[PDB]
Amino acid sequence: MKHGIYYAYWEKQWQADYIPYIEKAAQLGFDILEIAASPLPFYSEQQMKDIKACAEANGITLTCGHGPSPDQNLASSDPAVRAHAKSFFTDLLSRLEKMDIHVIGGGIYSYWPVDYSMPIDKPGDWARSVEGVAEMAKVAESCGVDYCLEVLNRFEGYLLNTAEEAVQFVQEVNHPRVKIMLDTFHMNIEEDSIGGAIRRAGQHLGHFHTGECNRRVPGRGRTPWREIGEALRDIGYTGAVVMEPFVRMGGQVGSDIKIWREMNPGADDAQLDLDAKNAVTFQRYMLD
Amino acid sequence: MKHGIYYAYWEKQWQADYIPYIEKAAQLGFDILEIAASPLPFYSEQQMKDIKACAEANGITLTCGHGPSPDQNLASSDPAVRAHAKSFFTDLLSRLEKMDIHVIGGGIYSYWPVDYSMPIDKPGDWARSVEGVAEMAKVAESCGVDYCLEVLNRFEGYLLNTAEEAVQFVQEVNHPRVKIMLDTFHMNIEEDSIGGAIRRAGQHLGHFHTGECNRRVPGRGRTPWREIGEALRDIGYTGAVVMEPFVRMGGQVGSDIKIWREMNPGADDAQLDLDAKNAVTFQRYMLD
Ligand SMILES: [Mn+2]
Ligand SMILES: [Mn+2]
Repeated sequence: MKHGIYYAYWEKQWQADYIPYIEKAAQLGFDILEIAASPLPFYSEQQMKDIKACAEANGITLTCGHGPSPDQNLASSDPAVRAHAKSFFTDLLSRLEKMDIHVIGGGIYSYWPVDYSMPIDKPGDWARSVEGVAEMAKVAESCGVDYCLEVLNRFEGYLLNTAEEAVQFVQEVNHPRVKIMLDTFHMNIEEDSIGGAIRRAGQHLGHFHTGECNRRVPGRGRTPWREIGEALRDIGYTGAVVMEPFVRMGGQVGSDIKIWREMNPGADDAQLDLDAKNAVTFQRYMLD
Repeated sequence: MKHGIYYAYWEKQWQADYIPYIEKAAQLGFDILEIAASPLPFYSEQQMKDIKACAEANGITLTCGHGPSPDQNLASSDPAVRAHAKSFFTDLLSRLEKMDIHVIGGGIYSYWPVDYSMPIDKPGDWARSVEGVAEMAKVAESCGVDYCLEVLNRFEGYLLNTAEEAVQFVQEVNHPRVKIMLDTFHMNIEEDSIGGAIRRAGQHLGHFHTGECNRRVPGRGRTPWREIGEALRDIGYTGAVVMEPFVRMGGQVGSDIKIWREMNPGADDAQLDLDAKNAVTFQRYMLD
């Protein structure tokens, strides 16, 4: 396995130039830096080659996370949205190829954050989501990207909340590029069993997020790390393990992640960096 | 400790005729039925006497849960709302006294389910909330009612997410009727330590909700029951332990709780009964 970290660990806003964070992951000992997809549609052809070059220069592979906008909801009962959602993802995946990224994961069968001020039709949206993700699988294949559907706690998604639901979903999609993505934070809320969830996913497992129950760095929480590493080894998982910690109050990040308390009472960015350095040292040692 | 179940386990709305559930809780071995507050402002004087007499005839103790509407937000920056909230809780506490109910618990320092569309002002709402709760504490004292502030995960509340926060809040209030209420579902997300959260609440712990990580009945998940029974006994907790399992989709319970799958596929109410009877047997065994 390769071990990574989401960039938003350092940001207070959902937006940054990624090159500084590629360098930062290298100095702190990561193999992967995971980036958000939102700026990629607005990159120059040269801008994509800038980032691909710097990534390769540092020995770091890039992964991609994305929480779709409401305008990007492949499940929507509005035809015009489903058509645009397909527009966005088709263009996104080709730019992922140009940047030489082979993994995209998130609520990319729905939209994040969900708006529950609306009536929910899960069977209707489910069917539409499967059809639309099936179409996007063809594109993902042509660009060489694994299209990993993230299982989410009930407060952030409604279609895929358990690994069991994810299996039935990707089986109906029925395309090798559509894989399951699991997240220890989301798993900690919905799953009957953590090791059991990982084993249900099995060969369908294409991506893995790590984090503690309250989203601290791995090792500062009650996440069953020993059980997790046993289950990933049982299913021969060789993919990426990307820690997605959120410990900083304030900004749209602190507000979209619902951080309403300081998680590290007055600590400099040098404390966070060592916190990450220590966390990925612990992660490798628990899961490898 | 006395052991209870929330009525809404069997019900899809935040209210119902409670008298059959009094009798059902008795039949299934429970000491307590917890009931929703929403219909009680509309009960006749004879109704209140009838349900008090029914609970006594069945050896059932009644507790009350409430998630306040936006018009009952004691932290509100609108003085008209704060005033209606205080009128609402004053009248409710009197009706609880008429019904021989001595516990109210929930997000009764805020409103539930918090819409996060508005900009959240935590330092300001906190200060407003403490003031309103301290004023309700005096009403609580006169009606013989413990006012228990439920600590909630970030997705459902923002003022009180950890027991450490609840301690600071209730010490600011400084009134023995304003107590902390913990819940295994919400602790499972936010707390660094389950046992450490309980020991931290300590003498301030006034009410306790149980439920598995995904809100199954106790014993059908990963809740650290042994660690919880140890910490409750270490701190000398002698209040109620009320399980609040949510296993069915639909109505406003499904919607406020975000129940997006049927937890026990095709389970009749006789099955949910057996599950509750087995769960409270387990709960007494683990916690007493
Ligand atoms: Mn994630
Ligand atoms: Mn509760």
